[PDB]
Amino acid sequence: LSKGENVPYTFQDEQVRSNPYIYKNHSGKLVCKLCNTMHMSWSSVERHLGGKKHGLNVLRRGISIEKSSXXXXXXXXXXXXXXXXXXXXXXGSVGLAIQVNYSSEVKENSVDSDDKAKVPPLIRIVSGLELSDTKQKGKKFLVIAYEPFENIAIELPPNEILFSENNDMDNNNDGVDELNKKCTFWDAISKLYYVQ
RNA sequence: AGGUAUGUCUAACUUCUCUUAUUUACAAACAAAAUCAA
Ligand SMILES: [Zn+2]
Repeated sequence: LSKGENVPYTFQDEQVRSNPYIYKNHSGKLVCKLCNTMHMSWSSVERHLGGKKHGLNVLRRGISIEKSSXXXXXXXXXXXXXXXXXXXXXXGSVGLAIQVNYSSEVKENSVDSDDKAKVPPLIRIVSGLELSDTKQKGKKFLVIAYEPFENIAIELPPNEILFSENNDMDNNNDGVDELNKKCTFWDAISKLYYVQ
C-alpha cells in the first residue's frame, strides 16, 4: 500500500516527497505534522489523507502561507474507440483538435430506454498523480468518456494550449463545466465527438 | 685682505465536539494441554 515510497523519519534532517507531511517520529508510528495526528498503518494514513480533517488543516496552512506572504448501473464493455488527433492552428496561437468516432448502430440496437441516452460524451482534465499502478506521473490527460465505450486519454505536456480568454459572451448554462460547453461538439446524428 | 653703504642679476515587537459504525496497531512474564484416590 506504500507504493514503495520511502518516508524519512522526522529526526533525519531533510529527493522530493510526494506529500511532505506524513512522517515517522522518533518512534515507529506515522504522523501528520500539520494535523498532529498519529496513525498506526499506512491504510489509516490514507484514511487521514482522504478525510476532511487533514484537508481543513491543509487549507489553514495555505492561509498561513498567504499570511506570511447512476454510478452503479454504469454499463461497461471497455471497448477502445478510434481517436483522430490533429495539430490545429488559428488566430493567435496553436490548439489541439480530436475527432472521436462511435459505433455504427451495431450494438446500440439493444439499449434504448432513455437512460442517459440523451447525455453526450464528457471530457475532463486529470492529473497523473493518481493511477491504478502509481509508478510514474507528472503530466495531464484529456480524458473522454461515454457510458458503454471505454475511457480514452491524451497526454498534455504543454502547460497550456488553446486555453482561451472569454471566447463567447458569458452565457451561463454550465452543462458540466466551462471546458465542455466552451470547446466541445457532439454530432449525435453521426456519432462524432469533436474536442478543441 | 677685511668692514660698511648702494645698485643689478639669480634662487627660496513576541511570550481540532458528539454519534454510531468501519480501518489499524497495542497493553497486561495476562490464559492455554491431558490425567484424577483432586
Ligand atoms: Zn493531516
